[PDB]
Amino acid sequence: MPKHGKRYRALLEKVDPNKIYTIDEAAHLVKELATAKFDETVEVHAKLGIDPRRSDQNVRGTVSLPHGLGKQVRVLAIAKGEKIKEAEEAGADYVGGEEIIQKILDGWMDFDAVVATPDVMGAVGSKLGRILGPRGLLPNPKAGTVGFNIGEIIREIKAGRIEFRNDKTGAIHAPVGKASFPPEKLADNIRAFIRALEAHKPEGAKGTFLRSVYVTTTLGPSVRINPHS
RNA sequence: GGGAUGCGUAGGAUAGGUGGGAGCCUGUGAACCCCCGCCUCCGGGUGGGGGGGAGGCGCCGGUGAAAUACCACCCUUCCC
Ligand SMILES: OC[C@H]1O[C@@](CO)(O[C@H]2O[C@H](CO)[C@@H](O)[C@H](O)[C@H]2O)[C@@H](O)[C@@H]1O
Repeated sequence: MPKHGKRYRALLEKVDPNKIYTIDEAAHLVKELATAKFDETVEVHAKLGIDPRRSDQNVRGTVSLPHGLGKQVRVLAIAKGEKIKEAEEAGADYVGGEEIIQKILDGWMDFDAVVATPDVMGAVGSKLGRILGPRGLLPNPKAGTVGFNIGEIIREIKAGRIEFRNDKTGAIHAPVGKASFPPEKLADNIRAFIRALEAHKPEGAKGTFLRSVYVTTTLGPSVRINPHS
């Protein structure tokens, strides 16, 4: 009946809204802000000094988190020839060709990432572009999700190679681990995401790039942080 | 500083963006009834209050370009 439940209201008292925390402080506090009945994902949020309306100020990139995402990633790989066996033995959850394209086309969605070899991307683009596109699941050499080293790509994605892309309002968000992680490992992951983010600052972007940065848990409150700590 | 606002069509119906998400809320009072302010696309929405006394919400499915609880950073148009 209030705006929040007693669980959440108990967490809110544990943060200081006026304080900008160091990354090390946030990394250590995060265990206290995670009281859901599952292992909560830790998230980093940044309000960016860009104009999201212009293409040359988009922020899009990937980063390999030093200590991963802390969760299984079901990877569907679309390949042909010897690469099918490569994808299989590299541990992709699903490996198919023409027929798996068909299956996705009819609304099968039970996977977390899609990767593909180049020599199948023609078909994947035309047929699946419409259905994976507006969900960001379409494989693409930009995101490291397309290549003939399909084995290596599957292992990199299982190891928590994330993509990040600002939203139309000028904010950006990413998962960076689990609240059960050791704090130093969380800190490593946070700093790595911030590092990758800053490396994608647009040349013509005006003013401070990271206008604000926050760390939070899946169902908990947030703490504002100093990205340069 | 504080508080509102977000509805083509289809779809429970009022779906602003993205990210997180498989759980969330509830005798620390669910459903439901009633009163008031605000907002309204006139469907309802939202905030508070008076009662009530045990169940709600999400997920899956379905519709859809997008799916919904809960949580985070934001944006639009406004008010005190
Ligand atoms: O998106 C697939 C993956 O995400 C989860 C939550 O982590 O489900 C989310 O995405 C679904 C696909 O649209 C939504 O329907 C669902 O409501 C949302 O939580 C997982 O359940 C799923 O494996």
